[PDB]
Amino acid sequence: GRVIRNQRKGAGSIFTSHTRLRQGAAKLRTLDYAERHGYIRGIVKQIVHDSGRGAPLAKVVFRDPYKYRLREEIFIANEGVHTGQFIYAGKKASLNVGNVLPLGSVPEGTIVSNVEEKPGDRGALARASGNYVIIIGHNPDENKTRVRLPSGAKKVISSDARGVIGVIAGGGRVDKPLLKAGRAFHKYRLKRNSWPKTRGVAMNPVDHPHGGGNHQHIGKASTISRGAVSGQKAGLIAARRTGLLRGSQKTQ
Amino acid sequence: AQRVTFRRRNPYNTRSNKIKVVKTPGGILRAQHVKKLATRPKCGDCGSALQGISTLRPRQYATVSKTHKTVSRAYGGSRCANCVKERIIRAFLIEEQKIVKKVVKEQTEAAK
Amino acid sequence: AREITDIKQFLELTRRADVKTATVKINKKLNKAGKPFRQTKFKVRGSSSLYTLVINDAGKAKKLIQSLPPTLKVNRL
Amino acid sequence: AHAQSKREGRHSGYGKRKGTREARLPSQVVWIRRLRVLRRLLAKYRDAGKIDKHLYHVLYKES
Amino acid sequence: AAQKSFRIKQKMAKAKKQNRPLPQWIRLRTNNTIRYNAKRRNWRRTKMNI
RNA sequence: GUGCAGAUCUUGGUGGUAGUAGCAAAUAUUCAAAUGAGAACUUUGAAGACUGAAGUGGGGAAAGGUUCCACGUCAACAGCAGUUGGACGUGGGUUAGUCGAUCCUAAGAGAUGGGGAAGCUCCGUUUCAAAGGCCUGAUUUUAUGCAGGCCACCAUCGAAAGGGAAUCCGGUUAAGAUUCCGGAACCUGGAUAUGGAUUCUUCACGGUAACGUAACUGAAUGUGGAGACGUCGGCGCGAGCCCUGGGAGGAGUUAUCUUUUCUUCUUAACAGCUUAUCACCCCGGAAUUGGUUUAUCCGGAGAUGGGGUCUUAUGGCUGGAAGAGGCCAGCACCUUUGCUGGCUCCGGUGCGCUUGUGACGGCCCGUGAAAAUCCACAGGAAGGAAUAGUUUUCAUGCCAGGUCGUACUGAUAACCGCAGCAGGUCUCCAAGGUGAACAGCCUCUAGUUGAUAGAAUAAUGUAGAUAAGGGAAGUCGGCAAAAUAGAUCCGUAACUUCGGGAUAAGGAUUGGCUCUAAGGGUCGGGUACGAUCAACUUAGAACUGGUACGGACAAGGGGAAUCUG
Ligand SMILES: [Mg+2]
Ligand SMILES: [Mg+2]
Ligand SMILES: [Mg+2]
Ligand SMILES: [Mg+2]
Ligand SMILES: [Mg+2]
Ligand SMILES: [Mg+2]
Ligand SMILES: [Mg+2]
Ligand SMILES: [Mg+2]
Ligand SMILES: [Mg+2]
Ligand SMILES: [Mg+2]
Ligand SMILES: [Mg+2]
Ligand SMILES: [Mg+2]
Ligand SMILES: [Mg+2]
Ligand SMILES: [Mg+2]
Ligand SMILES: [Mg+2]
Ligand SMILES: [Mg+2]
Ligand SMILES: [Mg+2]
Ligand SMILES: [Mg+2]
Ligand SMILES: [Mg+2]
Ligand SMILES: [Mg+2]
Ligand SMILES: [Mg+2]
Ligand SMILES: [Mg+2]
Ligand SMILES: [Mg+2]
Ligand SMILES: [Mg+2]
Ligand SMILES: [Mg+2]
Ligand SMILES: [Mg+2]
Ligand SMILES: [Mg+2]
Ligand SMILES: [Mg+2]
Ligand SMILES: [Mg+2]
Ligand SMILES: [Mg+2]
Ligand SMILES: [Mg+2]
Ligand SMILES: [Mg+2]
Ligand SMILES: [Mg+2]
Ligand SMILES: [Mg+2]
Ligand SMILES: [Mg+2]
Ligand SMILES: [Mg+2]
Ligand SMILES: [Mg+2]
Ligand SMILES: [Mg+2]
Ligand SMILES: [Mg+2]
Ligand SMILES: [Mg+2]
Ligand SMILES: [Mg+2]
Ligand SMILES: [Mg+2]
Ligand SMILES: [Mg+2]
Ligand SMILES: [Mg+2]
Ligand SMILES: [Mg+2]
Ligand SMILES: [Mg+2]
Ligand SMILES: [Mg+2]
Ligand SMILES: [Mg+2]
Ligand SMILES: [Mg+2]
Ligand SMILES: [Mg+2]
Ligand SMILES: [Mg+2]
Ligand SMILES: [Mg+2]
Ligand SMILES: [Mg+2]
Ligand SMILES: [Mg+2]
Ligand SMILES: [Mg+2]
Ligand SMILES: [Mg+2]
Ligand SMILES: [Mg+2]
Ligand SMILES: [Mg+2]
Ligand SMILES: [Mg+2]
Ligand SMILES: [Mg+2]
Ligand SMILES: [Mg+2]
Ligand SMILES: [Mg+2]
Ligand SMILES: [Mg+2]
Ligand SMILES: [Mg+2]
Ligand SMILES: [Mg+2]
Ligand SMILES: [Mg+2]
Ligand SMILES: [Mg+2]
Ligand SMILES: [Mg+2]
Ligand SMILES: [Mg+2]
Ligand SMILES: [Mg+2]
Ligand SMILES: [Mg+2]
Ligand SMILES: [Mg+2]
Ligand SMILES: [Mg+2]
Ligand SMILES: [Mg+2]
Ligand SMILES: [Mg+2]
Ligand SMILES: [Mg+2]
Ligand SMILES: [Mg+2]
Ligand SMILES: [Mg+2]
Ligand SMILES: [Mg+2]
Ligand SMILES: [Mg+2]
Ligand SMILES: [Mg+2]
Ligand SMILES: [Mg+2]
Ligand SMILES: [Mg+2]
Ligand SMILES: [Mg+2]
Ligand SMILES: [Mg+2]
Ligand SMILES: [Mg+2]
Ligand SMILES: [Mg+2]
Ligand SMILES: [Mg+2]
Ligand SMILES: [Mg+2]
Repeated sequence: GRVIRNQRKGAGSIFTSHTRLRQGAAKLRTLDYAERHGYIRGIVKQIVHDSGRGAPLAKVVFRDPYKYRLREEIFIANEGVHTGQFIYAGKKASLNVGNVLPLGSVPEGTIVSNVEEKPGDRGALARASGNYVIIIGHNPDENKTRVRLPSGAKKVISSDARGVIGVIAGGGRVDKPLLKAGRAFHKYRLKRNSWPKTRGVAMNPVDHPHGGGNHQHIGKASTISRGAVSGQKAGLIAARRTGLLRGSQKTQ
Repeated sequence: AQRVTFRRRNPYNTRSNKIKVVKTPGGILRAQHVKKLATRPKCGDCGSALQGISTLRPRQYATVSKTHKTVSRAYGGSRCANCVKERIIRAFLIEEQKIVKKVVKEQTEAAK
Repeated sequence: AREITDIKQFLELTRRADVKTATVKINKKLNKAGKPFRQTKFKVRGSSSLYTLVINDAGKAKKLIQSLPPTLKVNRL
Repeated sequence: AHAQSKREGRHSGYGKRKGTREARLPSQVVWIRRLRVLRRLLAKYRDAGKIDKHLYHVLYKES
Repeated sequence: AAQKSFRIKQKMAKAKKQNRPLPQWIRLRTNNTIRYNAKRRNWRRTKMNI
């Protein structure tokens, strides 16, 4: 039979990201002298819409400490930051929405976005519109910090790892119904070519494990093992449970 | 009732192919191609069209004399007056308060 | 490409360097409302430009015509 | 000749009409004309002082 | 076409030249065999594929 | 490599079929002359029509490649013909500093230090690399070694619709033209000298300000701007087209009628002065809130008002430039072909049409490229005058601008479909009437009049129409056909997610002609009105006809349910 749809995506032909209009990668400043000893000041020169993104970017310019020139950065904008505002980044820096501080330097309950996984990676976690992470504790010996990510997971990372105070802007985007095919259409038009989706059960056997039969139906359990091999994994992969989730979610 | 043709190989209505109709001394109608319109230069501080400055397509600015490219105040062909007004007042008051900031913490060190 | 109203500036041009040829044009035209009169345009060919002075007064014309440098090539009509 | 009789209000009956009243003469066109004429009267009555700016302002919003 | 490369224009020229009837004096040579030009070509019958 | 009747045998040749099927889509032809051996088919004149500016008109892109043009010419070819041709023979023809390529970057493609792979090669593109070159100074052996300081930007290819230095009008050829000729410009590069400006207060003054200008030094470095950007809506304005008054010409009709019908009356790039919605400055200090758009937005973060500043889209006058071009008359004569004249003037109108553009508004989990390149500002390195210096962003002047494409078709015959195939194949310009209209139908300009022909009009057909009484009884089934239809007015059910259902359903009216009424612009009013000019809309009223009138064209059948998405 045929190579199924989820196998063809990895070869990246018609499936690569539609990148032309994007403002450029959002990152924190490089972690340098200023940021790990002192603080350094910047101005948000603009806050701007990035294509295929939920949340606005903020263009933030700084002075180059080692050379006379301006150096401009692209930040994900936290809700409430504004044009003309001064941004402070460094180990010793006041605790205010929009500033970037090492996770060690903020008290528990602090709310931060675009937080680094390792120190220096210029931010990894909690970048999507509406999201943040909460600092749930410190271990000053071995200087770690325990945080809770948007997924509900709780991870422990270096207290040197930087984050930015506040939550990411443009929240509530997903509360509004798309209402029609076209709105979805233009949505994925600026992301990648994932839409619309043919059901495997509407296909012929060559095309898909679910394909075929004189009635539409899966024909065997749609829960597939991790051990499964490419061309086998479609449906519910490695599911530990299945069915309507009753009762409260929200991990203890 | 007299119709007209493009004067160049390019058959299509692209922005570089903009056309105008003109009556000649031959007494007949004829197309003449038209360069895209130039846009007014903008203040770097705010972004209004800055007054006093002539508006040409970028390379034509090299064919014109310097008075068309400036106004007589500092930051002339660059910033918008009222913007320059601000960075004067701001500069001054900040450079002042900078004195106020030093002598106050000069005493704070001495009495504490 | 250029027009001149200064009868002094004009003569200066006619004696300048690069200027070899020239031409004088005569036009019948009407004055104000009722009657006609005789217009004459003095055209001087400069290297990059053709200067033309229009003398509406018939008198200044004849006077101006002889004032022309004798070594200048002039085309009549 | 025909154009003349039309100036005389001829060949205008209901049997001579194919486009709708709107398509023939849009409402908005009619209104914009009117509201501009009213707007234009108030302004000159104020400028001449025939009407005082307070009465004008009222008539403006009522227009 | 109608705005060409020189390369194409060149081939077009060699093509023009090759299009003529057999020069008749050849027919008179000793042991002449060629009767007519057998490679003749026409723009509405065979296309020359660039 | 030895014997054929066969193998739906192989190649070639040939029959009956048969002078048979046929050569019937795209409205359409006709009279005469000329030419010629020969004319239904060529050329010319006439007539009848057509395409009807959403073209059968005028050009291009892909593609073709000489099909373009002239002369000669009919063996084959153009499924009749042929004197004709996109055929045959022989020649001629494509002119650029400004139009394109060329330059830039897009998706993308792809060398290099490298890392894989037995290897053809695969991966990577700034990636674990000692990755390169500008500005001038140091030379007065001299030609370019070293002295600074930068820049670490790290190939290149990739758009004849993206970005982009700069040209127009008239004339001209058998066939070329924004390319030639004539005149008049502009750009870029290289040289430069005179004039002006500037300076003894060295690197200009003026204006309260917005900002003004003929100029008015400015290295490294840095920063800003232009290039540079969606879509729809109404409103404002420009251009060309459309409509139209007076006059000055030429043409048509004139039994009768028409101060009539048709037509000419034009002005390029470029340059000077001038012209703008928006924006901004100065004075002033606002409730009795005011200003104000078609569209409700603005003001103590300074409105309304008065006075000014700016962009120059765009228009006006003048230069170009009447000398050109257009239209007439009056003479000349085998010719090349002239010559002489006159006139080419002044207005009006707009929900018009196309297109351009402005200030606004609507929309988005869509917010609608990049690079070359050009300019500016911050900075102040440095270089500079009184016995004479600085200036080429002001004026004028000198030299130069290479290589390749440039014909023509662009389609019911120049491309692809075996072809001169009823198919397919990207796009610009767009007149008058009727009408809501880029609809249909008729017309002007331009272009066509191509598609074998003649004679008859049996059956059966294809395509177009009509039928008394009945009215789906026909059929698997109302298939096919018929009915309906524009617009104004009246009137409109169940049900419903309250948005709909709805043009529901059901009704009346509609020509011609002659009147009445309502609806606007502009100017002077001391610190009630008058005068003038220019527009089809809407309603109402008489008269009139073989009761007709969305008179052709154009133009929904409706209702009650079931299944189902
Ligand atoms: Mg990608
Ligand atoms: Mg898809
Ligand atoms: Mg699905
Ligand atoms: Mg699906
Ligand atoms: Mg299926
Ligand atoms: Mg399978
Ligand atoms: Mg299975
Ligand atoms: Mg199945
Ligand atoms: Mg199922
Ligand atoms: Mg052309
Ligand atoms: Mg467009
Ligand atoms: Mg100016
Ligand atoms: Mg200026
Ligand atoms: Mg300075
Ligand atoms: Mg309305
Ligand atoms: Mg008015
Ligand atoms: Mg109001
Ligand atoms: Mg072939
Ligand atoms: Mg081949
Ligand atoms: Mg043998
Ligand atoms: Mg044998
Ligand atoms: Mg046998
Ligand atoms: Mg045999
Ligand atoms: Mg046999
Ligand atoms: Mg046998
Ligand atoms: Mg046989
Ligand atoms: Mg026969
Ligand atoms: Mg027959
Ligand atoms: Mg047939
Ligand atoms: Mg015929
Ligand atoms: Mg004929
Ligand atoms: Mg017709
Ligand atoms: Mg039509
Ligand atoms: Mg052509
Ligand atoms: Mg023959
Ligand atoms: Mg043929
Ligand atoms: Mg034949
Ligand atoms: Mg024949
Ligand atoms: Mg030939
Ligand atoms: Mg030839
Ligand atoms: Mg060019
Ligand atoms: Mg080149
Ligand atoms: Mg490679
Ligand atoms: Mg290239
Ligand atoms: Mg290009
Ligand atoms: Mg282009
Ligand atoms: Mg010409
Ligand atoms: Mg020639
Ligand atoms: Mg031609
Ligand atoms: Mg020339
Ligand atoms: Mg010249
Ligand atoms: Mg130069
Ligand atoms: Mg001066
Ligand atoms: Mg820049
Ligand atoms: Mg920019
Ligand atoms: Mg673009
Ligand atoms: Mg030009
Ligand atoms: Mg004012
Ligand atoms: Mg003033
Ligand atoms: Mg002005
Ligand atoms: Mg209106
Ligand atoms: Mg926008
Ligand atoms: Mg500029
Ligand atoms: Mg100069
Ligand atoms: Mg060179
Ligand atoms: Mg041509
Ligand atoms: Mg043809
Ligand atoms: Mg072909
Ligand atoms: Mg065809
Ligand atoms: Mg006309
Ligand atoms: Mg036929
Ligand atoms: Mg026929
Ligand atoms: Mg027949
Ligand atoms: Mg019959
Ligand atoms: Mg009948
Ligand atoms: Mg019957
Ligand atoms: Mg009945
Ligand atoms: Mg019945
Ligand atoms: Mg029966
Ligand atoms: Mg029955
Ligand atoms: Mg049935
Ligand atoms: Mg029925
Ligand atoms: Mg039917
Ligand atoms: Mg009937
Ligand atoms: Mg119903
Ligand atoms: Mg009536
Ligand atoms: Mg009236
Ligand atoms: Mg049923
Ligand atoms: Mg459906």
